[PDB]
Amino acid sequence: GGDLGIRK
Amino acid sequence: GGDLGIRK
Amino acid sequence: GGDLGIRK
Amino acid sequence: MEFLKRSFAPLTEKQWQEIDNRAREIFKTQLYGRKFVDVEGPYGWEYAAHPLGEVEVLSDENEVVKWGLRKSLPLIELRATFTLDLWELDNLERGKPNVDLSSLEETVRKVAEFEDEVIFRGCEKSGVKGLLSFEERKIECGSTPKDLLEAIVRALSIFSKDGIEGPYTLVINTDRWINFLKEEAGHYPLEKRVEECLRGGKIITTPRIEDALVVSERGGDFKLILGQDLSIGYEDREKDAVRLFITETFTFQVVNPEALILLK
Amino acid sequence: MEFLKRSFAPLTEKQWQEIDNRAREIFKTQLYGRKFVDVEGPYGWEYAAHPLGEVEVLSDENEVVKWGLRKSLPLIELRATFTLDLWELDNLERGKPNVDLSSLEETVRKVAEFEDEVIFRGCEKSGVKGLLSFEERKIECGSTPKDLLEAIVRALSIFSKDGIEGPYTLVINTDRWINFLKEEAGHYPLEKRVEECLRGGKIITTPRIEDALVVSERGGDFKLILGQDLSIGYEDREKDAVRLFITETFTFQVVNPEALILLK
Amino acid sequence: MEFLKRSFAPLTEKQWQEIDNRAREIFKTQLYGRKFVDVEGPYGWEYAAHPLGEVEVLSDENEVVKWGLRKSLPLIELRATFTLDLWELDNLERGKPNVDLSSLEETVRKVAEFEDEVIFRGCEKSGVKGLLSFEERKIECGSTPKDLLEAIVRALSIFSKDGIEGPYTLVINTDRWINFLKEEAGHYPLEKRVEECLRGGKIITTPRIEDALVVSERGGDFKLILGQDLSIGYEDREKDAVRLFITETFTFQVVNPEALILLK
Repeated sequence: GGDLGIRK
Repeated sequence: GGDLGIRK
Repeated sequence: GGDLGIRK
Repeated sequence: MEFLKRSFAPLTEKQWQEIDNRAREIFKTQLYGRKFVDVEGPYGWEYAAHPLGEVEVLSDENEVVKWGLRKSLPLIELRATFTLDLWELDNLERGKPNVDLSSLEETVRKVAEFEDEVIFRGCEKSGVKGLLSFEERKIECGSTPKDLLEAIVRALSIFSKDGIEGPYTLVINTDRWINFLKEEAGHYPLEKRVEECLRGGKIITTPRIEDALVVSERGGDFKLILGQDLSIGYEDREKDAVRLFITETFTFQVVNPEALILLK
Repeated sequence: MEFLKRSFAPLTEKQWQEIDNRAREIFKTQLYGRKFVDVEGPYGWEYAAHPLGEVEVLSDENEVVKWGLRKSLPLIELRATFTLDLWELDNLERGKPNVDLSSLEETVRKVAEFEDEVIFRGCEKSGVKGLLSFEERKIECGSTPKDLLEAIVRALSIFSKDGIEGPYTLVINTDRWINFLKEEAGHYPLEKRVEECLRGGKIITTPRIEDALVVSERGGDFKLILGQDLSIGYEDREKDAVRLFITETFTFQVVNPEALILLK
Repeated sequence: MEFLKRSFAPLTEKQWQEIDNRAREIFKTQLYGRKFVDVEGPYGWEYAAHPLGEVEVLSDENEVVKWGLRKSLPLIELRATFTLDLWELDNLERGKPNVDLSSLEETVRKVAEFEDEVIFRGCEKSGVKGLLSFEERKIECGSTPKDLLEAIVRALSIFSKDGIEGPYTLVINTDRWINFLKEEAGHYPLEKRVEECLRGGKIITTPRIEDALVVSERGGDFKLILGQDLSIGYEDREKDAVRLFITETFTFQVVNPEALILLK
């Protein structure tokens, strides 16, 4: 798959 | 409640 | 896969 | 639905549902739009715009982080208020079978007219291209019974070359159909010959367009997109009357225009 | 099927099958050939020729080991390439309902036209005698409604004496049929009178022939012989577009010509 | 996620995740925006606009069916392409520990800068009012250590009268903080005196603003609204290099501005 996944 | 509910 | 699949 | 603050209206059970049923009866036969396009189930009172699925480039090649906006299609909220006489609806409880709610009947029809307008020509203001604006899908049609049959079959043939096929439907001006029924007066029913040349299709007469229209109801070509479907709520009380209203939230898009053919 | 190197095209699931479905919808109503001939299930991507079942004598009585070749009927491979805008099919994923793939729509139709051509007149180059080349099975027909009915019943009678009987079908020029529908304007539906005089047969209008045609769909008289059926594959990537194609492998033979009647 | 057509890039497992990790490392410390606002979990690649929850009246009292549009807040899509040397990433497989992907490092940072720009001043074009555009929430601040402490406590007091209270945070220009650290050179750590006057708050130095900023991270006052979160995909192959990219889909709104205090 893909995405990257950051989020604070 | 509410609404009316039509949709063909 | 592939193909398309028509035939009457 | 909590927001149409219906619980706060000075109205009985019998009263509320008597109002509801009246409006339901009219909308059912007067929302000519919905008789042949499909509806996309209520997305919710707060749905604000339906995504169109494109970008709006807004950057030079001078910028490294190129970017744009996502085209959406904002929904119209409408709100048609009207007044009903309290000491008259009270009469429903005294026994009165027909209560005088013509105030409502009209309001309903006007909301109906509204929606059809947007389905048929659209609000440019809202970004929706109506049905009749699709010029490329216009063909010429006569005025004889024979000229109509001809039109139909030529239409069914434009569809045939686009792969477009559902059941086929004839939308048609009410008075125009009275006129075709003039010359086809008891030789053989026009109704059945049109329905035959449509391959088992149906015919909808309507006072919302002036000419004629042919679509396939194979589905997924004419989305009416509902947010909050047609509902009735309560606004306020004016001494000896009640002010209710009629809200809706919606938009519309012609997806596959090739399922559409306009006439003369 | 592995060779249509589809896995190597820069396309999503949604994307591939959205391309496939579009082509399938058109092929279904535009392969007029298949609507009434029968198809011989896919023999395989490598099937090279369909045996005709004769010998080609090639020896004098001067030779002792007499001999010849076996007449076969080599299949046509066709390959119709076309281009689609990548950063536009990408839009399918952004949400866009109708993606602009008219580049494909046309290519499909042209492949359709091609096959019909071979079924109706054949490639002399490939050894296939088309449908209309069977002169011996031509009869004269008028231009009235009445003249057609006449034709039909006379046809049903040429069959009757060859033992040929299935359901019967009327293949007929699209415009020609609009013309017979002129004089038969609401006395009684031509549709049903033709279907009746055909003994419950059907009627196919088509822009592939200029006159008319009558066959029995009893089967096994008009073999369309498929090797690899109509498929879509991937050829290459042109910077900002994709080059897909449409392949097929086939031939055609009219087995029992007496199941065929040509018109005026 | 299928659309970032990553499977089609000529890269190994090791390679892909080596690229990913590098970008993740940078984004984590360079997305100064997200260090103190909250994020609204990915709504999906096709989310087009975030509802604002208002109507845009568009009708006279001349019309009976009054109506308007629903204010939404369209999301920016951004796409920052960049190139990497293939025969160099190949080296990762040969054993090479640090592979030269500075081409990527920069692109990442530029995307980072972009987002912060929108959080901090907004694109007028997109409809988002940046953080610093809230003039009513500006107060004057000195340049001594003592002048800062003063600012803080006066701020904590404007919050106190709006009911606004979370843990409190100091966003502050990197260089400006070096300067306050000049006069507070080993009498007692400024770090701790600020954190104390903030009531256990934290301090974020940043090169994204020139002055200072105070917020409460109590939450739900500064929504960064994500559609598809920051991802890497594959665009194409340029002979001996690969063109990847960095997409995102988002917008931003300052909900409760009273959780915000700007400085000198």
